[PDB]
Amino acid sequence: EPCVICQTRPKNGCIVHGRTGHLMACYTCAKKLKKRNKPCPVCREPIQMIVLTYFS
Amino acid sequence: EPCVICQTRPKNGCIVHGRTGHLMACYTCAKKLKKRNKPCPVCREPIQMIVLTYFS
Ligand SMILES: [Zn+2]
Ligand SMILES: [Zn+2]
Ligand SMILES: [Zn+2]
Ligand SMILES: [Zn+2]
Repeated sequence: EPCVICQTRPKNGCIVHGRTGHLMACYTCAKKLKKRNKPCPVCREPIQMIVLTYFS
Repeated sequence: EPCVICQTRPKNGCIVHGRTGHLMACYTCAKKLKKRNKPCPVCREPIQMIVLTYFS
C-alpha cells in the first residue's frame, strides 16, 4: 500500500531514530517532516535521517 | 516474505549506505554482515549502519 500521507508514492522513506526506523511514508513526505523538525509520526522520536529504502 | 538469508525473521534489517538502504535481510543477519566487514549483498556498497525497520 502507498505512503499513508500522500497515498501516491510507495512506502520508501524510512524515518530513522537511533537504531530503529519507521517505514510508513515515502521519501518525499518523510523528508518534509524532517525539514519541518517534526518527530516520527508513529512513535514521536526526533528524526535523525530519512533513508530511501528499496525492498530488494 | 522473510529474510532471504535465514528465511525465519522479517525483512527488518535495513542496510544503510549514504541516503539509501537495501532491505532484504533481518536485523540479526544484516548485523552479522556489518560486524564481518561485508558490503551490501545487493549493491556492494560499504554498510554504514543497520536500522531495525518497522513496516507500518
Ligand atoms: Zn508520501
Ligand atoms: Zn518512529
Ligand atoms: Zn535473517
Ligand atoms: Zn545496498
